[PDB]
Amino acid sequence: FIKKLAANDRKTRDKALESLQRFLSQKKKFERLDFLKLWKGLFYCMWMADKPLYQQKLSDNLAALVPIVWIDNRILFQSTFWETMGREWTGIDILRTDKFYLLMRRFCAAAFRDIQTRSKTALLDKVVAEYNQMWMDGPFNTENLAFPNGILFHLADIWTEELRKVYPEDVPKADWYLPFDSTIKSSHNVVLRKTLPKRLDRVSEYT
Amino acid sequence: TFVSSTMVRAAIRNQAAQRYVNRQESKLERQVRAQQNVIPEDPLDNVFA
Amino acid sequence: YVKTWFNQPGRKLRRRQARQTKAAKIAPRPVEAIRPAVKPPTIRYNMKVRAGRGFTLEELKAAGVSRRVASTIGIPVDHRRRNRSEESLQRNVERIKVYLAHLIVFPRKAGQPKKG
Amino acid sequence: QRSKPASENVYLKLLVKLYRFLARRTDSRFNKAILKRLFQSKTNRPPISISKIAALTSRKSASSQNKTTVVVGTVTDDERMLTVPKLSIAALRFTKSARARILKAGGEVLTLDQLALRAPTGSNTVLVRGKKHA
RNA sequence: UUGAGAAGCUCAGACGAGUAGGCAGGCGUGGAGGUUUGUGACGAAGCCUUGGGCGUGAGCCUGGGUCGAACAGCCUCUAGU
RNA sequence: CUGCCGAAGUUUCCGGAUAGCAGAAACUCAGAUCAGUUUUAUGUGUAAAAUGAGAGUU
RNA sequence: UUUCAAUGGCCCGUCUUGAAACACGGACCAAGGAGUCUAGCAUCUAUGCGAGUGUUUGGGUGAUGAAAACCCAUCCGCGAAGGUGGGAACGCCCUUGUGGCGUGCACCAUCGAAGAGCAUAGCUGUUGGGACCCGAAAGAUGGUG
Repeated sequence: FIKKLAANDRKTRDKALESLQRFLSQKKKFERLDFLKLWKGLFYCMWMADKPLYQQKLSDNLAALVPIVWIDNRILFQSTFWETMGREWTGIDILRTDKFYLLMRRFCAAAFRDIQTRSKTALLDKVVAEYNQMWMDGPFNTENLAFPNGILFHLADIWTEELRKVYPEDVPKADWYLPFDSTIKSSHNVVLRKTLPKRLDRVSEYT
Repeated sequence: TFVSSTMVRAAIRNQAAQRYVNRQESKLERQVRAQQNVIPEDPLDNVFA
Repeated sequence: YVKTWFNQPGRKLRRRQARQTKAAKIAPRPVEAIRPAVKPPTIRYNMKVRAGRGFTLEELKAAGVSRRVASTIGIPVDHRRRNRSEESLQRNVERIKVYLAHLIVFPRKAGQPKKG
Repeated sequence: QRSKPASENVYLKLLVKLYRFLARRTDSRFNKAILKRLFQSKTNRPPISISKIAALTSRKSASSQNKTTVVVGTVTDDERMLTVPKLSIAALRFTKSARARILKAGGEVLTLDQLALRAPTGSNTVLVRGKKHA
């Protein structure tokens, strides 16, 4: 599984994805470590995606990998990606950062879509708070300084922008913006705190 | 009135004798820390290996 | 009067080649004879252990090898060294005993006159 | 006077290339100071021990919080002290003994490039130096 | 606006004697590892010539005549330079 | 071969150690000190205004 | 390019001398021709490692030069044996700026009593070594007529 994802020819990297189709639909609990090992494989699957048309079709394929995971470990799958993109964000190079920006753009939009789906089953405030707890121990955690701000500025830039796309008609009241309000409050990176609102597009009309 | 001139000759010998044993101890003490002060395995680097 | 070390790689290879002809002449036996363990005779290194010249006569008799045959199965003799500490007798007797454990001895044909 | 390093560590001519831009395009004195010290000779950049760094952050009132110590030069360890505290450090070089000791018990080590992407303006960083006398 | 050999490109102002001496950048010779998938009997090297050029300069490139078997530019190494 | 900086040419003690001039580095300051400067005024010196220049160290 | 016309310009190097005067050296052309090689010391810089550091005495090894490269055993050398203020940098502000509140490196004042080397290469300096090159009667040993 893992080795073939980072293969040196697309005809074999592609075949790893639909072989991952059944694997991610397994009805058993996956530890965080297994997802981190998987996501490295997937992170390097996107790393060498050459053509711009292809490398933006794969992002949509990878974003679509979220709802097919079991409902229990869908949060863990999202959490590992934000961890496995934060640590290797410094490794990327200018020509390869135009696709992980979009890839992060796709996934951050897929997180909202799952909330819309889970809103039909459970209470909106319950699931959103659980997702908000995912941002608390991940990218928006004040305890670890290892997280780059380039993702955090990106997330703020496209936070509300993909909130409108997920909810064309209207967004209900919820703590959508809580992760930022919990970062511009007590984050110890004073430059990130200082310049986060200037790039956010927060509106309180519905919140 | 002090020892002898050839009895201060041994003063180097009681100074130099504890050289070899000190140096050997420094070799094993450095190695002992080397076993202690090593980086963990990084369990994510066996994905491809 | 100046010396140059240009033959340093020449001399090392000459020594290796000199070892290989010795191994050719004496196949089964090792190129080197066994040496005992002794302690340097100074307050600076007295806690060390190194090699000696050969095994003293108390080291041979205690181990169970006569002094005459010892010269023939490769065990060397030092008439000058003596055993003052039993730990020096012990470290070198067991050094002989482990050697005689791994020592294959080739029989030699012997004259057998018809009478006696 | 000094406006080009005497070094030929090719990666130090890339580090300077990053802090020449930062120094002239930001208003912080941390960058103008960092760039100057990337020009200094090996003699003028003393090793700064781990214990000396451990004392500086945990000095007087302590209250280390999570400030990052930054030094241009090596950070050699100090086996004479057993318990190293949690530390975030940025330096040109570490020693394999020191870098393991920081990593094993506490925070993390950084190079000058990882500090810059976190605190380009020198945001909440302690800039230390080793004892020059030697 | 393309002007990232960032060791680049660009803008402004003042200045310019020189021994002893201090600092810096270069030119040239023989040979050495790399390189130009380099040049050469359709003429190498050399040589002469009021041929043409290049550089403040050390020096360099080229035309013609002789000539006949080797030679060079570039990055470093090196010295009986 | 070109480019930059460029003295001293002598005090002072005593063949010298100093110094000085020139540099080369490291420092701390222009909200600080200065000047082969000139005034003001107190008793030619000294002390405190202008004119200029960033000045001082190791 | 040769030549002419007008304006000009005391032979070069050394040494001497403030300066010249000088006295020297120079018939002409080609080639040869003089801070080099090395051990020691100190300095500056560059590199590797850093409370360490240094494979090349030697051993292991090296099938395509094998005097290279590559690897490490036992030594060994050289190292290793607290307050006050001024201060670099940063944060908090807040009449903002101004500044204050701080935290205070290197270091300096003060009161006082949390090692930075080792090895290689270069540069300049210095001491030896034939010592930048050339030039003073030698003297001594041993021979010749």
